[PDB]
Amino acid sequence: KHKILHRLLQD
Amino acid sequence: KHKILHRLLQD
Amino acid sequence: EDMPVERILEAELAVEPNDPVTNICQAADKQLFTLVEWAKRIPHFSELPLDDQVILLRAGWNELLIASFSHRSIAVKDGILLATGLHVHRNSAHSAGVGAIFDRVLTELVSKMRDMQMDKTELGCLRAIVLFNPDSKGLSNPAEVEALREKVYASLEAYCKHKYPEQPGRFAKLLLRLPALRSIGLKCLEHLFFFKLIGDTPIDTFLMEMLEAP
Amino acid sequence: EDMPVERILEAELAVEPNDPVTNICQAADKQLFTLVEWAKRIPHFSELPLDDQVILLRAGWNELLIASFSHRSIAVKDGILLATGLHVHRNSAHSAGVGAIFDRVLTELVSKMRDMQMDKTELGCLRAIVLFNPDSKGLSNPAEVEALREKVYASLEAYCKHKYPEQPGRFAKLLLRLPALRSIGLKCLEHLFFFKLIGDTPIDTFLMEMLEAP
Ligand SMILES: CC(=C/C=C/C(C)=C/C(=O)O)/C=C1\CCCc2ccc(C)cc21
Ligand SMILES: CC(=C/C=C/C(C)=C/C(=O)O)/C=C1\CCCc2ccc(C)cc21
Repeated sequence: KHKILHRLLQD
Repeated sequence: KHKILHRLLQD
Repeated sequence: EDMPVERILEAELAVEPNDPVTNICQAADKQLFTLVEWAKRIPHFSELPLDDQVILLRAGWNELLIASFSHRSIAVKDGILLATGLHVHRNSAHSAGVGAIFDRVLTELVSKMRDMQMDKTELGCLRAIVLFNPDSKGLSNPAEVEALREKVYASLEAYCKHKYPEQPGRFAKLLLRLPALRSIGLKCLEHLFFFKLIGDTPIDTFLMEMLEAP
Repeated sequence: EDMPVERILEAELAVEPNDPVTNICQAADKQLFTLVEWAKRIPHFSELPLDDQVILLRAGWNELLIASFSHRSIAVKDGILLATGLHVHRNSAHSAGVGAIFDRVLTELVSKMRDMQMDKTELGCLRAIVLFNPDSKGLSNPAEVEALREKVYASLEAYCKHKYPEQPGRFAKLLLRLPALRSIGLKCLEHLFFFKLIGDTPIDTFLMEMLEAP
């Protein structure tokens, strides 16, 4: 869930 | 239109 | 200029000393008549042209009433107190299919009002700010409505900082509940239109008129 | 505590130097990536748990983006400027079937921002207040989000009265545009869901993700 958003926040 | 509301505001 | 919070408080004190949905709608119609009398007591409101008075009340009646029963429910455990004297408990609303919106009122409005101890003067001013909504469509003179709104929150801020000098952020905290009031008001209206569409849930004459066009 | 408007301004300056609907949606997806980078630059935002960061952005992305393109359009005549460099004129929106919501943005947001000369620092703070929405469902610690919001409007008020001492009601005027932003944001989302439902109007991956459940 919310794949894109999580990845961007993590980097 | 808006019969009730007008009457109440007028009195 | 000329918008004493004393007059606003008087307006508040003057207008208020099986299916929960039906009871809520019945309480709304009832309070719509009182809302008019309340507004008339708001400084300069009756000095606006009749057409603009109608536009402002039709634009904010739902938020105005939600603010009133929410503050009235500050003492209530998990529920709200209707102007009719009845209580609608959290579980009762849920069992009626309106649990989602009901919890938003308790969490975003009731609970917050109780946590900061919002007083009647503050309630009155916030409702007066909502009433004087300069964004209401059709206004013959939005500028005048804009000026009145500014006078209210100007008198509200003065009230605060003076009554609660220890809380410098109280004034902003009060106004920052308006976005939630706006959102909850829209949702409550959506439900009403659906209830009217379905046919169930009796809707009285004044409430029905407020659902009329525009 | 520790929420200087200088950091907020930097975040703003750092992230921004035939069918208008399709162009708008394309601009939204594009700006969603920039929104994340913007938020990361907001003091203490990245210090919150990942789950709460997701909840806050998913809860306010639409209002956050509407505030940005509205302020960016202050110079535009009767229309808005998209992050893609294109302009959507009032008539073009109307001819596309979105005239009603488009005019609300011009009248309630753009026009007002221009009339009071809202600056980038003020814009930033208002967006930071929206971002730190303590009412967002699922928050692991709504209290912490609440504290951060208060720090922002506390630094915002300080900025005002100091930068614009002649305008004592500026701080309240800024916050009183949030209710309109909340209402317009909800309507814009409604349109998006309808566009997705109809099938027409291409919707990119990030924008689509924001339309996903909850
Ligand atoms: C629009 C509205 C008006 C309420 C008026 C009342 C009940 C006033 C009063 O009793 O003081 C509220 C509705 C309208 C109908 C649906 C609804 C569901 C849940 C809740 C918490 C409220 C509502
Ligand atoms: C949700 C949303 C996001 C906009 C993002 C943009 C366009 C950002 C940017 O370009 O800076 C706005 C929509 C979403 C789609 C419908 C719509 C119609 C009219 C207007 C004025 C706006 C909108």
